[PDB]
Amino acid sequence: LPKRDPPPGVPTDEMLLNVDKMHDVIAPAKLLEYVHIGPLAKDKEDKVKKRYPEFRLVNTGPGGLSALLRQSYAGTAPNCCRTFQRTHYWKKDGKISDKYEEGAVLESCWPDVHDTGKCDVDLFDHQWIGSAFNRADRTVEGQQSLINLYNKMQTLCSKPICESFLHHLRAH
Amino acid sequence: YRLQGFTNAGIVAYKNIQDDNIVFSPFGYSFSMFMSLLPASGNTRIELLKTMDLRKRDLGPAFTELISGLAKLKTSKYTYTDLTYQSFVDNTVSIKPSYYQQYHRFGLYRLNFRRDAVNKINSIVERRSGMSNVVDSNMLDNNTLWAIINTIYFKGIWQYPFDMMNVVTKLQGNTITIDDEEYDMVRLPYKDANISMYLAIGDNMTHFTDSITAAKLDYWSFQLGNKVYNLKLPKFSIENKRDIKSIAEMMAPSMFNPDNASFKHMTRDPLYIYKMFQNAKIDVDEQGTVAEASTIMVATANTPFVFIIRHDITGFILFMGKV
Amino acid sequence: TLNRIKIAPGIADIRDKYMELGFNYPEYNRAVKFAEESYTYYYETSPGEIKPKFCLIDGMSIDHCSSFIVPEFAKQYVLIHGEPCSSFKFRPGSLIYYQNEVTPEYIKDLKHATDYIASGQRCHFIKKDYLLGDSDSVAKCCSKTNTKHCPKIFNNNYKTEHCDDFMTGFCRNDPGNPNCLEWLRAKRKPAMSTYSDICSKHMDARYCSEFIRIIRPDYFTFGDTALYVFCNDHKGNRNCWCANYPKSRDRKWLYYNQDVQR
Amino acid sequence: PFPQTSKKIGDDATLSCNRNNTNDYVVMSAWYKEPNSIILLAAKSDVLYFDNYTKDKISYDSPYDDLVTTITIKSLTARDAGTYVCAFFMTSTTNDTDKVDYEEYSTELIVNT
Ligand SMILES: *[C@@H]1O[C@H](CO)[C@@H](O[C@@H]2O[C@H](CO)[C@@H](O[C@@H]3O[C@H](CO[C@H]4O[C@H](CO[C@H]5O[C@H](CO)[C@@H](O)[C@H](O)[C@@H]5O)[C@@H](O)[C@H](O)[C@@H]4O)[C@@H](O)[C@H](O)[C@@H]3O)[C@H](O)[C@H]2NC(C)=O)[C@H](O)[C@H]1NC(C)=O
Ligand SMILES: *[C@@H]1O[C@H](CO[C@@H]2O[C@@H](C)[C@@H](O)[C@@H](O)[C@@H]2O)[C@@H](O)[C@H](O)[C@H]1NC(C)=O
Ligand SMILES: *[C@@H]1O[C@H](CO)[C@@H](O)[C@H](O)[C@H]1NC(C)=O
Ligand SMILES: *[C@@H]1O[C@H](CO)[C@@H](O)[C@H](O)[C@H]1NC(C)=O
Repeated sequence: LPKRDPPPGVPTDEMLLNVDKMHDVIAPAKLLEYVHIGPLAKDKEDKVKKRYPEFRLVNTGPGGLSALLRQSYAGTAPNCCRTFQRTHYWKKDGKISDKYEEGAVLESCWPDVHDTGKCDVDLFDHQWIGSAFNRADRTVEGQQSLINLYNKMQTLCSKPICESFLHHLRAH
Repeated sequence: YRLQGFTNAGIVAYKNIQDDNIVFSPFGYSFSMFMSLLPASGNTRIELLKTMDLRKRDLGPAFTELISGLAKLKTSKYTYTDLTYQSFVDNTVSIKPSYYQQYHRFGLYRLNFRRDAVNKINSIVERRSGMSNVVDSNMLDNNTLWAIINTIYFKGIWQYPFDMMNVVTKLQGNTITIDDEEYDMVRLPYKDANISMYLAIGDNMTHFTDSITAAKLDYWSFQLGNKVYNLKLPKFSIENKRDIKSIAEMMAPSMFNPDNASFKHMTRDPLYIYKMFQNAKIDVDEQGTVAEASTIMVATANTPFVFIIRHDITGFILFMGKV
Repeated sequence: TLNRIKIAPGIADIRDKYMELGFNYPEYNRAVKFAEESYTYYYETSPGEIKPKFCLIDGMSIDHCSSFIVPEFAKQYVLIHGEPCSSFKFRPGSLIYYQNEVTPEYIKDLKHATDYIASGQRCHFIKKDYLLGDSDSVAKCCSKTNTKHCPKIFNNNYKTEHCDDFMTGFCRNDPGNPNCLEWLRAKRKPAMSTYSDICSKHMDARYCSEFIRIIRPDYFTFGDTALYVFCNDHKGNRNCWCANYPKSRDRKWLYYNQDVQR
Repeated sequence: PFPQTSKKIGDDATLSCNRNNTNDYVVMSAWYKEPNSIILLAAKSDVLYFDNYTKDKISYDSPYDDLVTTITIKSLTARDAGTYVCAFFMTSTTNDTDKVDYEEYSTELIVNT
């Protein structure tokens, strides 16, 4: 009975890739994108699934080699549309933040959300008014709500935000 | 999961040939017989499953490896492969609504057998592949209600360029002893692929062609070993056309029987087949090899050297014959 | 059980070996067609994939079959679930091919009764773009200083917004890098909003001049308001009182209206 | 009734599908164009191209996920702008049985300047 030993393996960078220290890379990701990571076992699966309710974990290859697939991408308007910079904020003991912290659930915001108009209704009750001409998304849902907001603003101003709208209404 | 016995069915179909002008095409013949399992049901379904040792749970996944093999044969442009399929169903046939979208884009084109049916078969063959006139005038009579067609085309180019043409080249060659017999099989590989053309010279071709099998041909494709050789090969052209009916009643007899035809999935009304025919071809040139074949399954219609074409790893036995 | 041991090496390929599995029972007497591996596969097996002779085994380290690929090009390859392959328990990584009268059912009864066959899937590499390292590597090649060794999706001259997040802060600390201007040409709103705050803190620098010339035509409102704020408390500027709050070389300190009428 | 996922000029026209029953085993997945074109057929990680199609125009960017098949057509063209015919040729493997299940979810993509 012959016996042979496998030759010394070359550990590629895939095997040393870590799920932690990646939260400045995992958070930037679009829909249906497979952000490759290292072997993710069940030790971290529950905490990463709560931290990422927007991702369904799927098995890619052998040895638990997986990657978090983002299927939904929703922007919670109570924070995102008012704080323009925050494209991904956390929720630590019921408080919004800007740096990554342990345990805090991670939530990002819909890309170019001002080209979508999700928070137009919330903003109704300089920043978002300038997104009027950037409405190149051409979405059927977005356009109807856009003209709804335009007509409402026109009438309510006719009868600070309204004052600025007069200045924006030059060639918008 | 295993297209193991699928190639052997075509190999056996070559075995029952008693002639001296052979371009037989095992892959073309086997493809139509195995994939005809779709409309078969009842008694006909069980008999074909017994044939190729397919357990009835294994149907399904068999189609998957076939697809992987068909794609794997295309890995370059200088040397590639092709394969198409097409069937025929008459208007008067009561097609189940399930089939008319389950496999609508595969085939099952509707037509009428009584209005220039030969031309109807003609117009679809040349679009699917490079065949020219696989049909013949006497193919159809008053009881025709069904049809089916297969196709293969080939193109290859040698590995070592050519230099009765004698070439001095480093190559793999040895001597084989089947049973008290001596042949010197010489492998002639192709370029940028993993397919080739083989050679063998001898006297008693009966002792050689009676044991040709994809299983044993691997055992002969490796005993060849690299060493300087010097071989001679001519340019020629071979041809063959024959019949398959008399060698088919042992495998699936009830498909021909109008009484035992249990085809209850495509249609409910009875339907049966009569015969089948085959037309094979091969050409030889200096740069490489050219090969071609087709198949029809319808109502009506010394010291030489042998050539064999074989893929290296998959095992799909392409056209074989003698010169 | 097994008695025959003939490895039967070939001539065509030293990898091609033929283990003659001759068991006691006459029908259990078959010579298999397997092969081993001793190469360095710097070349390609099939278009877009690599198929070595190493039949990987479940429950074993995945580092085994990454040895045989040559490095400094293996940084583009990832693994997948391969087709079910069978190995030898005495020959870890041996790959047995299906041919002859050998059948999966026959070997399945062989391995189930006596375990000389190790189940698993064949090692199977897939080519894609490069992969990414850590946060420091995000700092390095997204800043267009080492435009190698990281995915082209990051090196695509600021085309996609994945590395927007970090170099926002890097440009806030230092607008010195000209690569920041290239990222300003990427035509994105969050980048403009963040750096224009830096511009509203220090306006005399020339970096603010081409900021007006690059991204401002797309978004006039945010830049104009931020520029208006800077001169409110910083009135020492000698060009921000011309038709502005404290009431033709550079238009960086003016709205879009003033230049068109002139 | 699936909403029409629309993209822009020459970008990732990432279409998608979805099955209903998880325990049923997929035998094959194909991508057609209405009514009969078969843009490309695929199975596992191996793609069988039809007529005039290669890796330059369509790839298979879900080869290690079995829940949903997706395509990533690059360099979108007006010829590529048409109805798409998803396909999940289905079978059950609990025990021995005769059954087929053709599930289709046709989706449209529209390109414009
Ligand atoms: C089945 O048949 C195929 C052919 O159909 C066989 O593959 C051929 O193998 C031979 C011998 O190894 C090759 O011939 C030689 O290949 C060289 C051409 O370049 C090769 O290497 C490149 C390596 O590039 C690396 O880096 C680039 C980035 O710069 C990456 O993209 C790559 O992935 C690599 O990391 C490859 O890009 C390139 O495709 C080739 O592999 C060269 O030395 C010679 O000119 C010569 O052609 C041949 O090219 C292979 N392929 C083809 C299509 O012909 C295969 O072995 C067979 N399978 C078996 C026997 O099991
Ligand atoms: C070629 O030789 C054949 C030898 O007989 C065959 O092989 C032996 C070992 C036995 O298995 C026997 O039953 C086989 O038939 C002859 O039969 C054959 O006629 C020879 N060919 C010609 C053309 O004469
Ligand atoms: C198919 O999906 C429908 C819609 O949710 C559901 O009612 C039904 O149970 C599903 N069928 C299954 C799970 O077999
Ligand atoms: C299903 O039934 C078949 C016999 O019809 C049996 O072989 C198989 O093991 C069964 N499967 C399960 C999961 O019980």
